[PDB]
This record gives sequence, structure tokens and C-alpha cells, in this order.
Amino acid sequence: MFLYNLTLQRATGISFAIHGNFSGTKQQEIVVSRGKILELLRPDPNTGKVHTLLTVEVFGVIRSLMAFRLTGGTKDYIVVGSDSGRIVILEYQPSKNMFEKIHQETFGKSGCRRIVPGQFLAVDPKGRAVMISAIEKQKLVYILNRDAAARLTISSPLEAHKANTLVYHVVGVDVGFENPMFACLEMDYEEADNDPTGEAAANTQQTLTFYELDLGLNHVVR
Amino acid sequence: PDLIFCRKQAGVAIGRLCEKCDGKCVICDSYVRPCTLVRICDECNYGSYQGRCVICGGPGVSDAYYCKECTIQEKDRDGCPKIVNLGSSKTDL
Amino acid sequence: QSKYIGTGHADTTKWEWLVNQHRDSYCSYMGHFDLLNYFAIAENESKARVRFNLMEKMLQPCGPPA
Amino acid sequence: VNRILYIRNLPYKITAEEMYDIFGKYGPIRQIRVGNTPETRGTAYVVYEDIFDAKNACDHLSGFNVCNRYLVVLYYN
Amino acid sequence: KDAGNFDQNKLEEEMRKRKERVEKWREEQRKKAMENIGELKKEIEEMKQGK
Amino acid sequence: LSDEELDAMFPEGYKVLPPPANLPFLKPDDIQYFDKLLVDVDESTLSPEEQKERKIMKLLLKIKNGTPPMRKAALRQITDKAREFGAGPLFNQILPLLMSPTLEDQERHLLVKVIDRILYKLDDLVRPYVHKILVVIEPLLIDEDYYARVEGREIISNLAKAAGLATMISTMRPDIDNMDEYVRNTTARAFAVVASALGIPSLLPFLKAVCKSKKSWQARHTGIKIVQQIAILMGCAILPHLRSLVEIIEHGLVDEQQKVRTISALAIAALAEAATPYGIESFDSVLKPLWKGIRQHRGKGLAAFLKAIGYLIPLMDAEYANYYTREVMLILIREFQSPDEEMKKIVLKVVKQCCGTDGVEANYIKTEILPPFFKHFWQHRMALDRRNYRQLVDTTVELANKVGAAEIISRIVDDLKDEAEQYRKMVMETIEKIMGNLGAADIDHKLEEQLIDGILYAFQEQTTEDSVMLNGFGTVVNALGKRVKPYLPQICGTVLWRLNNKSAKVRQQAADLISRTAVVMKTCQEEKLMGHLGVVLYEYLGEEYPEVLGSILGALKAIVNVIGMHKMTPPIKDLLPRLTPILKNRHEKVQENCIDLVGRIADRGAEYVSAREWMRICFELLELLKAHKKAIRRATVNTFGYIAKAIGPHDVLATLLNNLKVQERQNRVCTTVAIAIVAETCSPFTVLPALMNEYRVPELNVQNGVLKSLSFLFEYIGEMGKDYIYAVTPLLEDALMDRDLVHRQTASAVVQHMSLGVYGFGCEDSLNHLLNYVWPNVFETSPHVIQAVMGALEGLRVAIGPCRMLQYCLQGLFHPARKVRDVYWKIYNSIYIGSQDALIAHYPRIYNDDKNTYIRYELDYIL
Repeated sequence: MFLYNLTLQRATGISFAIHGNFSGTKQQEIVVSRGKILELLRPDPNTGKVHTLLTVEVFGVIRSLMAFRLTGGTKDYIVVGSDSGRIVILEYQPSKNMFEKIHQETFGKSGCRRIVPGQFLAVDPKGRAVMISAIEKQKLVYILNRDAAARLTISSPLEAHKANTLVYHVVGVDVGFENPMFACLEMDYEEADNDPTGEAAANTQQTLTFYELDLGLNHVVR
Repeated sequence: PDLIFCRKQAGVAIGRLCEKCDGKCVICDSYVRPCTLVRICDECNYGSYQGRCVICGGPGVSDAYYCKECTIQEKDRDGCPKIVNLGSSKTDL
Repeated sequence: QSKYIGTGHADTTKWEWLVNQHRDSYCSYMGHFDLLNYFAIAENESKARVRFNLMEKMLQPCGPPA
Repeated sequence: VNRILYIRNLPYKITAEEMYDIFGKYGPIRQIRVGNTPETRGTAYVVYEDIFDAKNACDHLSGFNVCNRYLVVLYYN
Repeated sequence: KDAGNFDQNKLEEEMRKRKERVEKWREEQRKKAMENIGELKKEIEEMKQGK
Repeated sequence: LSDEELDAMFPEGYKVLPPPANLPFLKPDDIQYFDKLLVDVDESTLSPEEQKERKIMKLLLKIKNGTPPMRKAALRQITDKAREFGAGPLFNQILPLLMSPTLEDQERHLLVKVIDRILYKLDDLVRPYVHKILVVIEPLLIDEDYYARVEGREIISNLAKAAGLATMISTMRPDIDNMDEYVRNTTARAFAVVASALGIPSLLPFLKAVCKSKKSWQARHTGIKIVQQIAILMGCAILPHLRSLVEIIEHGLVDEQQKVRTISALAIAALAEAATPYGIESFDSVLKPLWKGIRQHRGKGLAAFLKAIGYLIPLMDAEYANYYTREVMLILIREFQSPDEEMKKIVLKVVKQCCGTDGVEANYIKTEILPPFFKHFWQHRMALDRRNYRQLVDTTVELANKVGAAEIISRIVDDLKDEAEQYRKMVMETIEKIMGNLGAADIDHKLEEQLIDGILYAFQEQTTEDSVMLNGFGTVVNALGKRVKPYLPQICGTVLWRLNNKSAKVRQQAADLISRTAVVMKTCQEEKLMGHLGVVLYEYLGEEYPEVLGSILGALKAIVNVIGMHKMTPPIKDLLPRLTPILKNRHEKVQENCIDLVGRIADRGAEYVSAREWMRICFELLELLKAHKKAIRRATVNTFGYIAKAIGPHDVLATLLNNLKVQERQNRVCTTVAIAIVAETCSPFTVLPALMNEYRVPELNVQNGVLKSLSFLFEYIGEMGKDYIYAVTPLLEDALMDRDLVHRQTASAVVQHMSLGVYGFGCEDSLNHLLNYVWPNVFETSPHVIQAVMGALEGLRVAIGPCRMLQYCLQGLFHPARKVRDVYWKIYNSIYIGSQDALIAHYPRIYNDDKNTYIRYELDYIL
């Protein structure tokens, strides 16, 4: 028996969303990662209802979404992760109602493991060099720059992976035109799992760790 | 004859190969059906390292690819596929 | 750091194997969607609640000698 | 006779390994400047780490026939 | 082929003649121009005039 | 003495040549501190305080001369010892080590890394040494190679980040007394590099307060120099600091001294180029003077104003752009004829930038820009200026797309036909560029005739080796398209005159141009020039020059692709035996062309041969299937497919099988690849049943060769193995039995190369049948025989799913044998990195012990 699949109705779960001027103009746009499918919605004020423009079956797992419009940019480049380390920075193109992978970079293997990045995506709105990190001591720093034609040139990954330190959440704070500070709720699970007694559960709580990925140092330093 | 590799953070640098070592993959070492292009780390294209073969370690004549039997196995998602070991290190003849 | 983290070797203890088992089985829970929208229906909690619970359980689950 | 010496009649198809093997016959080599300009091609300059080794190489290289031609050595001021 | 080859040769000769004529015309044009330019005669030292 | 001082001692037009690429032996070049391992330099017995740091320099030699880990250990140790080594002696020993000319590329990188580590360790201690690195890193930042300048900038940034901004300010400020222009430029670049890393606004106020005075022209020039250097080093990071820098740079736009005005114009142009294309808000702060002083300054002032306007125009808006262009044309179009090169190149760049801008439409360019550009620029007056010949050609190619190709195709048919070959080369280059940019739409009848006449005159009057005409002839022929048929005899006579000339380079260029324009002319449905082309093609078959032979072979291949049998002039029964010995040549390009020629010979009709001749050709080409050049390896496989399809399955299969025993294992495997070519050239049952009978022979290295051939067969057959995989399962199972030590790697390789090829196509049954036998072979102590099974397991994990592989490998994950877990844990690791989260829903339910919580109860819900 040979079976063939058909999606008689796409998913209806808004597991993620990100707001931004994605079409380029001042028109707001909200992207919803509904799991396998990614959709874009425009909140039409003339009618009140939100119109979902595109429902692209992504064939992956969008662990996180974090849009970013560059310094002096009309549209915004959505950063997406999947089951594999293939990080996709794509920008919407209203020419024919279709997306476009502006840059598909390879980070790690497939499978959302603890050491394979692709879980959390922390953008720096007051700067560049977005962090793309996993749950267990895996975090790369993609430096974004503008070419002569304002191209979104992705730099080399400046890995600042910790040692047996779990990551709760990661967000990039807007610095005052200085090196972008990136805070994360990190917890050292290595120093606790190496004692016979049992008191390691206490006295070891989460901690805010902020790294500065200055271009001068060319690496994310705490 | 167990060759070692760099296996560092795969940057945004494309791969290369020599006039004789251009067909086979940097890891699979096969000439059958190249699937994807290989890459390198930041310490693989730096000054003298500009445009060097990933297998022959000399002049580059093409782009380093992976074998279809090595890209389907997720082998390309590892670190820098540069063929470097204790013998094939930076201070080599 | 990332040499072979995720699995032991020839004389890996059963506890140290189950610890990695749970520590890499929750990442498929905090990241995957069907196995995260399914646990929030059984426990009857929100996504953030169950995710924070699973994250806090990654300290030393499976029964820690701490 | 100074430390740096200029050599003429240099070929256009030569690598650094052959120049290093030619320079290592008399002693060590400290610096070598090859011309990539079309107005400065065919000539180069070489300086050694020792003054006595450079003075010996300037005498040993004067008149060395190679590739059915002759080389011209000059002492820079 | 004893007639086709001859025809080809003739064609080639004609082409050559045409080329020559074109060259002559070009030369004539150049001569005419040399009658008066042209941006300002020898506009090279005018913009320079020292420095 | 240093490398930068030595490079200053060399004149311009030269490049520094690097050296070619239980510690190792010593070297006489490291005799500065090579007395530790060579002499009795006892720093701990009798020596000054902390003299062992000098031996650390010898340890630095261990970082240079030694092993990679032994070299990195020195840096890892010095990282935790720089604070207890003394800043003074440490700097005095580290700076001269890299200052010497013997600092190689890798040596320079190692020294830069060491200095960066020392600065990161000695942060405040680097302040007193600021006068040292500033005198050392300054020349290295102004080196010729980009790597040297990058290393110098990195060292300067590290030294700046080591101390505070006040130290860098107090160091670079009094260094402005260097009256030498080179020293002043070096100090300006050093300050710019220090500001690019220590914060642009962190040093902006100090620089603006120290440079806004009126001491002399030195400081006023150095301010703009540092501004331009910072804008060039930062790049796209001048967006926020654009107006902040323009506020201090606007003091030179109306400066009294012409030098300060030129420096301000250069800085403004650099800032506009760095912050381009968008963001011209700050540019409006000096946009009015930039648009006014175009026809106001004199000489250098007007030149700098035009250079700045050329960069400010494309970044400007659409409304004010036309006004700025009209205001600049008063001094641009009037002074189009440049007395020197600095004005001509600047005017060409400004014209190119204006043409790139969307403000001035094509109408304004054709009205006020086309006639002046054609009169003062479009001429043969630059037949020898290489830079001018490139700049004018680029500007014309950029402006042709906007002003229409027909507007220039009917106006540049004279520079190429001119007798001056020097300007004719540039004219042909520009014509080819315009034809490649626009295409063939804007081509008038008279314009097309004039272009054809000019191209013919240039090709005929090719007194020198001008490849521009050779590259443009093919482009013109492609632009002709269907119009090349009416223009057939002109190009035909041209090619005949260029081919019968009997000149080596002339014949090579003619063959190249014929091969480029072969499909356009021969495929015009003529059936008249085929004989005239084939008679001359096969004539010069024994050309001694290999390049001419390759060109002739390519032309013959193009003719055979455009012509048919027996439409081609050379007979097939004659060209085949004539081309047969040509394939035996050792020439790279000649053999590469001959392979494709032999392949295309059997393309359309393909019979045109005796079977023995085709068999001999295949036997000869079988040795070239593994050549060094990949092009020959691809052409051999591309030709052997058609050769085997034309000859026959059974004959080629029998020939390949008989060839397995001969040609001992130095080039034997390629023959096996040829068998795979049959599988790639014919159906799977063309080599399967014939090769199956080759296993009935009881020979050891006969079945071994059969397995080695089936390996490459299933590795190159692709997705065709799913159609026939159950009939080849027993053949691999019988070979996978306990037969020998070499008949095991072959079966495992066949299985691994067939699983990846039948990935997810619905043939897991036979995969399980083969895995049942492939698993017990895991217990093998042969170091060269484990990899053949390890690769098979790594392929089966990714083509079967861990739900069954881990199911097999679970029973022994804690086996009592110390040498049994060594393989089970290795296989588990190999199956873990692949399908990391895919095997999570594959493990058993580890029951809960009384000492912990082992059961994963968080997955046993019912919802």
C-alpha cells in the first residue's frame, strides 16, 4: 500500500510571533511560527481583522523567532532556527507574495539536543551580531553588517560556549552605541552534580551573565 | 592512516581543493555525486591560508564539496573539515 | 566542551547514563511542539509554566546524589 | 659591499622555494624583496643576517651561470 | 570544386577592398577634424598650468 | 632596524616575499635568544631578577619552533604569568622579537596573538609601553599586504583597549610634530585605529577640541586625515557617528588654506562612501557648499569638490540630485578634458556615479551628457593609458545601459575599425562589454552592418595578440542570433582567411572564435558550409602545438554537435581512426577535447564504427578514468556511457569482467568504475545477472573483485537500487559470511553504499536481512577491518532509524566484558550524534530504583 499525504487544513496554533515593518514601509507585520507552517499577518485597520498573507510549510521546527531591522532599514530580516543548525535569515519580498532566504548558514547537526544550537535567538536591536544558542553551553554569535548595497553580510560565528552551563533564556540589551551586551539566565549544573551529599540542589540558583561581543575583541566575552 | 581534521566553528569561508584533490570530498574522500560545498574556520583562510586545498593543502583550483553519502549522514555539519593533524599541522614541510 | 557531551563510554555508570538521558530528553520537550503542547494539556498548565518546570528539573533530575 | 645586494636578470616564472634553496647555499637569508610590478620585474634584492656571510655570497654569486644566462650582482648604497 | 573556390576568392577580395575604402574614409575624417577641435585645442596644460 | 623601516628603505613597486611553508632542530635566525637550550644560560643560578622571563622568549621560540600543542602550551602558561613577569622587560623582549624583518606570516600571527594575550593580562602595565608599540605597530599598519595592515590594526586596537583612552590620547597627540608626511599619515592612521576600537565618541570630543584650533596647517591636516582613516577603518559603522563627525569636519569646507579644504573634501568623500548609499541627512550639513563650490574653487579645490560630489550624488535624494548635477556640470563638463590624470580619473568616477544615480534620467544624459562624453572622452586619444583605458571603458559600459546600447553601438563603430590597434583594443573591449550588458535588442540594421564591418576589420587587422577581439567575436555572434544566417558568408570568409593563414597563434585564435560561434553559424540550416568547414578541420590534424590541436579538436566537436551523419564533411569511418591515436596523447587539454569529441561522435547516430574499434577505444580510455585533472575524469565517464550504449551491454560487460584480472591493483579499480558506468549507462539487469555468474567461481580474488565492483556499483547507481535489491541480497550475504578477512570489508561497503542509496525508498526488509549478518562482524580486532563495519553501522543508523539499530545495540550497553563494551559504547556514540533527538522516543522504560527516579514518567500521559 502506497499512501499520499494531504494537508486539508493547515495548523492553527500561534506558537510564536514577531512584530515589525517587514514589507519595508511603516505597515506593521506580525509573523507567527505555527510549528511546521510559518505565516505572516497584516492588521488591516480599515477592516479591523488581521489578514494572513502567506502560510509557508517550513518543514522544520522553529525553536525561536526574533526579527531585526538593520540601522536605517525599511524591512526586517527574520531569523529562524530548525531541527538542524541551519539558521535562516530571510526577508519578505512583496513582488509575488513569497519569502526569500537571504542567508542560510550551517551551525550544527540536526536534532534539538542540549549541545546543538538553534533553540534561542537573541537579537541586538541597538547593533548587530545576533546570538543563536542552545540549551547546554552552545551559543554562536553571527555578526551582521551592511555592504555597499546595504546587503546583510553574515560574519563568522564567534562561539562563546560555556562549560556545562545550562541556559534559561537569552536576550540582547540595547547598549548606548557600545559593544552589544547580551544577557542570559545561566546556571552551572556541573559543580552541583559532583557531590555525594545532596545539598547541591540549594545554594546554586540561576544567574544573569552578560557578555560583550565587541568587534575589537572579535569574540563574545563575559 | 587516520587523518585528523580541524573541526572548529564553521565560518563563512568556502572550501577549495588542488588540481588532483578537487573531486573527492574533504571527509568522505569519494568522487561520487558531490552534494554540498565544504567550508572552513577563521584559522583556515588567514594570510598565507588564503585559497588553499582542503585535502592537498596547497593551491586551490575549485571549491571543496562533500560526498552525497557524506552529506546525507550529516557529516558536513561538523567543524572545519580542513585535513590537519599532528603531522599535517601548521608547522609542516 | 563539545567533544562528546551527551554519552559516556565503556564504564559509564547507569545513573550517569540516565542523567544524560533525561537531560537530552527534556530539550526535545522544551523545543519540540507536539511534545510540549501535549504536556500542557495533561498537567493543565501554560507553555511558560511547563517550560520553566522542565528547565528547573534540568539541575539534577532522575534522582541526584548532589 | 653592504648587507643588501641587488640581483638582476631574474626569471618571471620562479617560486620562493627555489630562491630559498639558491640563497641557502652560502648561508642564511634575512629578507628578500621580489618585484611584482611590470616596470620593476627582472630584478630583486636580498639581505642576509650576517655581514660576512653576505660578503661571501656576493663573491660566490658573481658570475654564477644559471638557465643558460648570467646574473648581475650590485652592492646597494 | 573549381568554380566555387574562385567565387570565394572573389568575395574575399571584394571584402578587402571595402575595408580599404572604410580606412580611407576614416583618415579623411581625421584630417578634417585636425582643421579645428575639439574641447579647446590642446586642453591639457590649461587645466594644469603649474599646481 | 625593523621590517617597516626596511620596507621604507625599499622603493615603490615591490613586495616582501615570505619564507616558504624533544623539540625540533634549532635555527641560526633565532640566535637572539637561542642560548637557553644551546648554552649554559642559568637565569636561576646567577642572573638578574626575573631573568627567566628572557628564557620565556626561548619559550616563544618553542611557540614558533616546535609542535602545535607544545607551542600553544607556552601561550597558555604565559597567560597566567604575564602579571608576574615585569611589564618593562616583557615589552622590551616582545616588541623587538616581532619588529625584526624575520617575522613570517604565521610568525607574525603568533606574535600578534602573544602580544594580545599579554595586553589582556597586562592591562594597566601596557601604558608605559605605549610609546613602543605606537612606534612599531604604526609602520606595520601601513604595510603593503592586507594581512600586515590587518595585524597592525589589531595590535593597535589591543594596545588601546589595554590602557585607557586618555593614554592613547596623550600618546597620539604629541606625535603630530613629525613634519614628514609619512610619519604624519602613520600617526593619523594610528589615532584612527585607536578611536575605531576605544569608541568613536569616546575620542571624538578630545580630537575636536585639539584639532579645532589654528596652530598651523599640520594639525588641521592631521584632523581630517584621522577622520578619513577612521571612516575607512570602521566602514559601515559610521551611521550613528555620521553627523557627529560632520559637525567637526564642516570647519574645512570653507577653510582658508587650500590644503585644509582638500583634506576636508577627502574626509567628506570618505564618509559619504562609508555611510552610502542611504542616510544623506548629515550630508545636507555640507551639501550646500558641496553643490556650490563645484565651479568656485581652483585646481586642487575644484578637484576635491568634484571628488566629494561624485560620492555624494548617488547617496543624495531624487529631487536635489538634479539640481546638484546641474550645478556641478558647470565645472565638470567644461573641464572634461583633464590636463593630468588626477582630474581625468576623478571626472570619470563622478560621471560613472552620476550615471548610476536614478536622478538624472536617460534624456538628460543624451542631451547634455552624451555629446560632451562622445567629444571629449569617446575618442582614440587614450590608446596607451592603461588606467584611463580601464576607467573610460567602465564608465561607458555603465552608461550604455542607461543611454541605450543602440545609442553607442551606432557611435563606436569607428574606434575598432581604426588602424590604431592600441585604441582598437579598448574600443573592442568596450563594445563587447556593452553587448554583454545590454544584449542584442538595440541593434539597428545599418548599426549592425557597421558593427560587423568593424569587428571584421579588427579581427583581420589583429597585428598584435589582442584577446579582446577574440572574446568579443563570440559575443557579437551570439547577439546576431538568427541574423547571423544572412551574414553567413562574411564571417565564413573571415574564418577561412584566419584559418588558412597557417600561423600558430592566428590559427589558435581562429579555432577559438569558430568554436565560440559554431552553434550559431553551422546550426542555421544551411547544409552548404559543412563540407567547406570539415575539409579544413581534418586537414591540420597533426599540429605540433598542443593548444592548436586542442582548439582544432574543440572546433571539430562543435561541428559534430551541429552537423550529423553523414552531414559532417569528414567521414565518420575516417575521422574515427584519425581521432583514435589522438586520444592516446598525454596532453591535458588535447585529451580533454578528444574525449568529448569521441563521445559526441557517438551522440546522434553513434554507430559509425566497427565493434572492435569501439572496444579498443574503451579499453584505452579505461586507464584515463582516474586522471589528475577532474575534467578528463568527467569526460571519460560522459563518453563511456554512450560508447557502451552503442556497443552493447553483453560485450562491454564481458570485456570489463575479463579486464578485472589484468591491470593489477594500481589502476584496476577504475575498470570496476567502468562496470558501474554500464550500470549508469544501461538498465540494472544489464550488469546484475552477468556479474552474478562471476561469483560462482571459487577464486578468492575473483569474488573479492566482484564485491569491490558491486561496492562502487551500488555507490554510484543512485536511487535505482530500490527497483532491484532483493535479488542481490543473497549474493552479498554469502560474501558477508565467515569466509576471509578481506571478503568482509567489501560486503560491508556494499551494504553501506546501498543503504544510503535506498534511503527511505521502501527497501528496509533487505536492509534488515543484510544487517542481521553485518552485526556479528562487529567483533573484529583488525584495525583496518573495523572501519569497514563502522562505516556500515554509521550508514545504517542514518538510513534505518535508531529505533532498530539502538534496539540491537541495547543488549550489551553494560556487558561485563571490558572489551565488549568498548565496541558497544562506540557504536552507541556513532548512533547518538546522528539522530540525537530522534532516538529519544526509542529507549526502553528504565524502571525506578529506590535510590533515585529513573522512570521518565513525564511521557506516560493519556490526553
